[PDB]
Amino acid sequence: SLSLIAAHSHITGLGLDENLQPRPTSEGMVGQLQARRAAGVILKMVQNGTIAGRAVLVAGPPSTGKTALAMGVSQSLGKDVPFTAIAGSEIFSLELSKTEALTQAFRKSIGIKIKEETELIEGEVVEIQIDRSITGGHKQGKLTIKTTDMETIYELGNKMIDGLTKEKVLAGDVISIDKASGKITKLGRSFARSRDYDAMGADTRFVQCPEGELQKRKTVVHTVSLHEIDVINSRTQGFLALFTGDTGEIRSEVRDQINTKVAEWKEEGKAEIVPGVLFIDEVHMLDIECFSFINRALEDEFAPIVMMATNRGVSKTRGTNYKSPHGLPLDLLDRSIIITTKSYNEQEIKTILSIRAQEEEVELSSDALDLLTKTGVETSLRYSSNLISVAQQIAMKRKNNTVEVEDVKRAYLLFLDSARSVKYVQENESQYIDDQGNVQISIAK
Amino acid sequence: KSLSLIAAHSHITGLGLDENLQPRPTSEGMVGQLQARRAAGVILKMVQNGTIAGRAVLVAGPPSTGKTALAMGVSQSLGKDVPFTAIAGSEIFSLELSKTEALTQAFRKSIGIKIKEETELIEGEVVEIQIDRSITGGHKQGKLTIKTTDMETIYELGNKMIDGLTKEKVLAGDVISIDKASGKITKLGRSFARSRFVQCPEGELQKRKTVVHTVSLHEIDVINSRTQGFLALFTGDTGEIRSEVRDQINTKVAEWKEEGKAEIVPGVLFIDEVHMLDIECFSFINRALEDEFAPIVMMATNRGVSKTRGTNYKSPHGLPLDLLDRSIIITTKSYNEQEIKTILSIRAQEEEVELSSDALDLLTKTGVETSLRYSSNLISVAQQIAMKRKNNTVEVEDVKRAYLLFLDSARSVKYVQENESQYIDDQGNVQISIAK
Amino acid sequence: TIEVLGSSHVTNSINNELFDPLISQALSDIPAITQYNMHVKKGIPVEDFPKTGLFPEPLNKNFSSNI
Amino acid sequence: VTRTAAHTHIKGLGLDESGVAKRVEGGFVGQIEAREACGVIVDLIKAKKMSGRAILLAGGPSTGKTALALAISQELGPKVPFCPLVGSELYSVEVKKTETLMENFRRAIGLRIKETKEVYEGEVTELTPEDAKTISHVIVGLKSAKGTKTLRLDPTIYESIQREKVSIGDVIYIEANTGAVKRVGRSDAYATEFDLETEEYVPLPKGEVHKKKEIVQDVTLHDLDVANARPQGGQDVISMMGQLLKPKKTEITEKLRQEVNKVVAKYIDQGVAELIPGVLFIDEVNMLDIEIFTYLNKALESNIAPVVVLASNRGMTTVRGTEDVISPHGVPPDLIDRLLIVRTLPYDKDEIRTIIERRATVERLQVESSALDLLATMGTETSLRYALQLLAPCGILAQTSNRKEIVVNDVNEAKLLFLDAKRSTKILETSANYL
Amino acid sequence: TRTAAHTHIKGLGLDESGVAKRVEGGFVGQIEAREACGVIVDLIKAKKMSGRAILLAGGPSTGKTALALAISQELGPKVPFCPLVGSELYSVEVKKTETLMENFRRAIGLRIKETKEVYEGEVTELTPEDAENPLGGYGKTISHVIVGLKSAKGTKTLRLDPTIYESIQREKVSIGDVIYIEANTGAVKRVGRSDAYATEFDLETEEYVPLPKGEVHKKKEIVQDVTLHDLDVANARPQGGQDVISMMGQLLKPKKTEITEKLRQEVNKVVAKYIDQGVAELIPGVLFIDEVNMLDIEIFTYLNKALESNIAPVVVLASNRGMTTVRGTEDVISPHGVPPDLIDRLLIVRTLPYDKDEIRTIIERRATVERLQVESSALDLLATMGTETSLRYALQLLAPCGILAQTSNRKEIVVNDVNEAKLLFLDAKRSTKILETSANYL
Ligand SMILES: Nc1ncnc2c1ncn2[C@@H]1O[C@H](COP(=O)(O)OP(=O)(O)O)[C@@H](O)[C@H]1O
Ligand SMILES: Nc1ncnc2c1ncn2[C@@H]1O[C@H](COP(=O)(O)OP(=O)(O)O)[C@@H](O)[C@H]1O
Ligand SMILES: Nc1ncnc2c1ncn2[C@@H]1O[C@H](COP(=O)(O)OP(=O)(O)O)[C@@H](O)[C@H]1O
Ligand SMILES: Nc1ncnc2c1ncn2[C@@H]1O[C@H](COP(=O)(O)OP(=O)(O)O)[C@@H](O)[C@H]1O
Repeated sequence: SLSLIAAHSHITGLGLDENLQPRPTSEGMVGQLQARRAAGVILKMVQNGTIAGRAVLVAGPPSTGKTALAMGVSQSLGKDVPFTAIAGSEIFSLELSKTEALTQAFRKSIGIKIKEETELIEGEVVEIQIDRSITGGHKQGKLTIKTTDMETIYELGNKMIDGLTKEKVLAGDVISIDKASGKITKLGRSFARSRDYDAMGADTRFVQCPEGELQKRKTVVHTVSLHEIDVINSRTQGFLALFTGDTGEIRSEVRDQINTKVAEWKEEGKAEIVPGVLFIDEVHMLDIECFSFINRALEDEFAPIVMMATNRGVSKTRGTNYKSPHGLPLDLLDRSIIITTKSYNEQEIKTILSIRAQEEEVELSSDALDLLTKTGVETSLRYSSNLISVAQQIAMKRKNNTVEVEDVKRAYLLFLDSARSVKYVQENESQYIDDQGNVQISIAK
Repeated sequence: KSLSLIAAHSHITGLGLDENLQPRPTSEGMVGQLQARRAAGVILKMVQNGTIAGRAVLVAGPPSTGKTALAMGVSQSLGKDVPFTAIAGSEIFSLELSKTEALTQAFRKSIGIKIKEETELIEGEVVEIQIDRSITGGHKQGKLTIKTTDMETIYELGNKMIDGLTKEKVLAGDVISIDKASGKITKLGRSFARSRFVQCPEGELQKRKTVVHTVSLHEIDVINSRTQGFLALFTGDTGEIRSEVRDQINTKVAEWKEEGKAEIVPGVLFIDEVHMLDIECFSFINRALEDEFAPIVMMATNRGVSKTRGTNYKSPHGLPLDLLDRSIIITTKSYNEQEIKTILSIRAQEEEVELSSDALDLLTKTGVETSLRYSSNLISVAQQIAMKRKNNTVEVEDVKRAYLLFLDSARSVKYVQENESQYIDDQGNVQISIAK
Repeated sequence: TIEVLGSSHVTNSINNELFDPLISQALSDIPAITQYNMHVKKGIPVEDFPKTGLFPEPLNKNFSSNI
Repeated sequence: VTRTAAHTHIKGLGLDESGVAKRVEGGFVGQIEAREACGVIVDLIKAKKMSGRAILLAGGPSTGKTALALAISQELGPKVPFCPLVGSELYSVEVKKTETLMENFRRAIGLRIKETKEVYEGEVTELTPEDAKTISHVIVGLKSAKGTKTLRLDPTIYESIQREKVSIGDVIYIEANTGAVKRVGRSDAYATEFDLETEEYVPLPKGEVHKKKEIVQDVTLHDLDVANARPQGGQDVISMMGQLLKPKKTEITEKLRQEVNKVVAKYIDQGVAELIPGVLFIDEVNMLDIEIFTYLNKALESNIAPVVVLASNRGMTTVRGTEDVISPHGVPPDLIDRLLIVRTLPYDKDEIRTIIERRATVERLQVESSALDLLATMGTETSLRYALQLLAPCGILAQTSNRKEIVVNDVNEAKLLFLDAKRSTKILETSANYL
Repeated sequence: TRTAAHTHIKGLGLDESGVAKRVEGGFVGQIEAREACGVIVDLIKAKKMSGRAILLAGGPSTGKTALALAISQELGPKVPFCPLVGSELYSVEVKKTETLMENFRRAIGLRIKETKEVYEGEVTELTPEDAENPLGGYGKTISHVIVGLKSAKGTKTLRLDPTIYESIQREKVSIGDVIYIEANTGAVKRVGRSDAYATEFDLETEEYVPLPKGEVHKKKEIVQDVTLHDLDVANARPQGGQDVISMMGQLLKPKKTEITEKLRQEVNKVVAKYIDQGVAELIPGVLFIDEVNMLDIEIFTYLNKALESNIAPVVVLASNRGMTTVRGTEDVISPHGVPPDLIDRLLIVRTLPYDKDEIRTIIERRATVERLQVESSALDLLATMGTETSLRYALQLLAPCGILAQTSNRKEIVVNDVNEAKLLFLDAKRSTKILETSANYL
């Protein structure tokens, strides 16, 4: 697969009951009962879908579980619901305004759901017979398609003849034709003719011969966010702008016609509206203009639920020269509700370390787990989390499979935390370059 | 080739040294500065040996004391076929390229690949061309009687040679060179036939010549990147060449070097006024100096304990101490009266100016009083003042008239400080009126 | 002009890039008697012609040349 | 012959099977604990299981941080990707710095692909196409010095054959898997049809017509990202002239990254592809802005992020982009909490002498012992780097007087010509007009 | 049904020829500002003046944006209304002056009417009739083209030009398809195929529009509503052309450009020429800018220039600052972040804060819009909560109360649910007290 063991991959959903009551340890989350209950309330707000434009703020000290709670919300949200998780530094672009980047991030988080039916005729072409009239204005086509089980004869129109003359099939290629829409594709060449032409070439590919029933019926569901429609209706060939990001400040008229037409599509009954969540991690470093645009853009009907995370105290706001709580102005803090996380104790740190050791497939002893719990009490939690992973390798170099206290002590001595590094820098300040660019290179005076 | 009127360092043809790298008192247009010239000769031997890479040399001293002259002497004594990239400090603050990308291009412009190849040519003198053509132009027949001063021959020509001779019309009496593989025909001119003008070639018609190509690494980087062609070598919009094609070129160059198909020549990258670079440029140079494909970087500066750009503290020579740890420093000194007189005599012989002896003593006195460059600039104005009164030799009063007409720095500062009420100060206050 | 001594492939590729027949046909037009020879005398339909006449019109007759 | 530039005496970490460092081994002198920690990190990277792990190694200047990073890259081998970077390279004028950081993050994850090369090459002796205005197939006959071989070809390759202007008697090159057709030129058997021709004449190939070869392709994830994110479109195989409108870099969306990940995850399960994570090394990390420092926290939490190795030589220093954030090593405390710090200690006199002797050995110079003591004393007095960079002028000055060996007088002469930073500062202070 | 912070207000709620009543149209209180906004609405409906500016000022959570949206609802949907934020003018493609001028021209509308004479329906016959004396060296010289059309309850045979048959051949018009011919231009277009010719082939791509209703020939009067900015961006960009530049720019990124004053002058003079003909009506509208303190003094200076124009619409500005420095200046102290040059050119409407009964009534209306049922004692405790902390905090704490009531399988909010929502979700003041009384980087 293409996923390694991430920072928090043990979190699979939010560990709640049916009455929104959090279990002490379930679904990878340990502790934080009030924050998990509030996140369950916000999850029920998203799943209800009748409300729009609400702002919560997860405030706490570092290494407490704000982005862990956001990951739990994203995992318990389920599929086909848009969840757009960005950081604070992503909106500063050189060819897009901050307002336009925030508009695209807002409209990436609300989608529409469209159901459609497919009647597929997928098979290998045997023989195409083209009949031309004397006048030549109308043409007929005898198509011989086949599977491994049955084959039949189909009648074609002139538009079939034109569409098969383009991307021309050579009597032994695998195609698939739709009946309701007339979609035409060339999947490739069969493996029965793989030893025919002695050199394949540039623009060919080999597929298996399709088997089973030749006719198939399938209902498929598509979820398209409003940003995709905004990009597509802005150019001639717009999917290249969807995959390359060169959209470049899409205008407002196309946005309001897309809003009007999606309201008309909801009223007709073709499509339905799926609201989602926009998560902004480390929200404290946005400009004051972005905050102005945010608290004006939270008042629209086509607005998702915005989850913002920060860990600053009373700090200055970028773009101004004064300090504010959480690095956010009071106008934005008026239109918000705050979930506050609390620091852990010995038992919760021990349980989180046990879960992270189980997830990384690392076996520990009781004494090593107690020593790592004491280290995570004194130092932070992520230091012990990294200490587990390096102590596993130190264990495996000894031809031993379980991590002992000697390995934890060796990993503690080899790698330093913040406080010991600060002490060693401050005791030996002459050997480092200070703020004025002074350094004693030589060891002799 | 290489048109040039007169430069400020055009009298310098190289470092004046013996076989033991000892400096002569006066050789190849360079006088004085014995230790600096010896150190630059050792640096020249470093470049000529080519077995070491990524060594940084700093040339620091007072202004107008032989720094750019030393760099020009090193570049002249290097000779041709060895890359030498001389840039200024303000040339990398671009609008379409980042500073690190411009520095990377300036670094990779100074390492060359030497490739020897052989090609065969037909250089001769056309005696007679016979062309047989049809009505519709289907089949063409051609006879070509062509010769040198040594042989004579007749060639049957195919259809594509007929087309290549009709285009770029070759007549009898011409001297042409034909490449058989590519079909490129070049008219060298007309022969000596009064009945331009070149000499009829000698020897064999079909010659085989070996040519040597020196291609910089930046040229192969531009060519191998498929998004732009070779015209970006001339138009200049290379535009942030990626590192993957740099890795491919760095592997393929060593692959050619191991197989013996090509050779490595290193060059010199000279950065004049290095103190105008930013701190992010120095941090890039600190890691770019440790590559195998890194030239020898010579930097020239004249600042002393100034502010490093991009920071708020002061550093020696305008450079941070981690960069200065990675460098060895050549220091220049101020000039005496005799060396100033010799430099002014050399500049007098360079600009075809005839000088009297007492005028030379006056120029030396006003050179050790004010500046070397001021006396080096007066010496051509005084020649025009001499030619106004119709005599060839510049006399004393000819120097005095130019001294009276054209001012220097100190007299201008004195007159400005005397009459500062008539000029615009820092605060923007001026007085234009004369009365009251 | 880029020259490589001792190879005809570079000359063929350079002559293909400088005088690409699709683009050079797009920036010009077919003569009328030639078009009559293609369509009527040779049976080639109209839609099978190469695309021609994509050059933008100048402002005047005086603005069409530097001479 | 051989080029030495401040390195290449470093061959590795010089550890044994139990991971304990030898004193002088692999070109490394001293520095036991940092080498052991780097060996543990190398083993963790070779375990190929964890994503987003980070390491910062800190110490004074001229202590061995970049040498340890290069020793890690040499210990991993050339198969594992390794992306070196400086902190000033993240500031570009075409895209934002976060896009450059994400591109350098995805440049360190590689894929190994098993591929086959099949080549036909020889003289064209028969070129017969057959239809059923539309050709059906072409029979091409090839001949080399070991014999002939006939092939059938599709009209697609026939169009490229006709585009290459291939006639009877030309030596061609056909790749079976890709369909690429290359023309070499006419043969020497047809060199006498005219006295003068524009065609180049090549001899017949000596080997067989059919050649098969097993090859291994290494492709990073950024290559697959940039192969699909071309804004102008695809390019031809051969193009000496560039496109008329300049294609610049663009902010690649995450949808393309997800689809590339889907394709790679499909290809891995069939056994065609093998995934190899690598190392992103960033030297001089104190040049990073606070916005890049914030985006690094999000980028380290992804599922495919490689192992990042940082280095810094600062003390308690204000973070760039901020006013009053004093933090160790110029790194904000948010990122330091996700880091593991390895300390680097300075050297004593005997290790400086051993390093000078080791560098003099690899530069093929012979130094007298009394000159080596003077060089060690100079290295302790001013700098180790100043003593290391004065070896080549000493060699040149010894070669000047026809000697293959360094004497003390050469060291004194090279000290007289070239100055260090301290004596330059002393000349700077007691000067009149700008030195 | 989606509710988002608004849509409980339906206009201002004034009566005719008089003043605002106490509660009407979703508004509680704010009588004088509602009367002033109604006077401004009547002035806009008078359709005479140009470039009048209204700045409405007050504290946070007072109702400035609600008053602007009430003005927009009171005008109706046919009058243009351009909402804007002061941070939107900073673009990295074009200068902010051009963005302000584009948003100025977006707020003026043109109503045009036209008559179309069409012939549409399924083709019955298509015969190019030959001439009596054909010319030599040619083939099938055509004198006219006979086309028969069929629709719902009407068939009619036509007699056409010789020229249109070329367009019939280029548009690939066969028998049985549905065509559309306007009178003065010709220009037959193929709208599709009839549904009676759908099931003779198993596979096809062409769509099947059914037979059109009404007669084959009917003159229809259409009415189209555009803006001046649409005309500017339509005349500035080229039409469908055969040059390579037009097709190359259509496949590239639509980069915004500096529209010249000459194009605007030509557009205004041709619009005035067609207005004087009696065909076009000009409808000025409202340009609304929220949080105008984000503008710097350059945009303020260009606003001073552009408000004295001949065509400029009514601009409504909103701000909530007091004595504040203007952005882009270091020492200019100004009310509401607006320089005195612009302050002298507008009229200021002051908005006042609320009291406890108005807070309770607003909470009652926002509860009855969100389809919620609140107990009376819980309503009084929520009104006390809104008095103590904020009106917006009391409004935003309604949906967690409804969710917690639903989780206990009840349909009514009680005191315990609002206490649980108090304990779960914090406000700004208690979070600030938590930040101040902690020293762990909180
Ligand atoms: N309740 C929890 N259960 C399990 N793991 C947790 C919990 N809270 C925090 N963690 C772990 O702590 C690590 C760092 O915490 P993080 O979520 O980054 O806090 P913050 O976002 O405040 O920095 C994460 O890898 C996460 O797995
Ligand atoms: N040793 C020398 N021999 C000849 N000319 C010299 C010498 N030193 C200096 N000059 C002259 O003095 C002038 C100043 O030299 P230069 O090094 O360019 O100034 P700076 O030291 O400010 O860079 C030059 O024009 C050069 O011709
Ligand atoms: N333990 C060691 N053994 C041998 N050479 C060393 C050792 N440590 C450092 N060096 C040499 O000293 C120099 C220090 O350079 P570098 O490590 O890049 O400086 P910094 O640590 O400031 O980045 C390198 O050229 C390296 O070859
Ligand atoms: N007079 C009023 N009647 C009913 N609701 C009001 C009134 N004034 C304000 N509100 C409500 O207060 C909320 C916020 O007010 P808002 O218009 O944002 O004030 P401001 O624009 O000054 O911040 C809106 O959702 C609105 O519904």
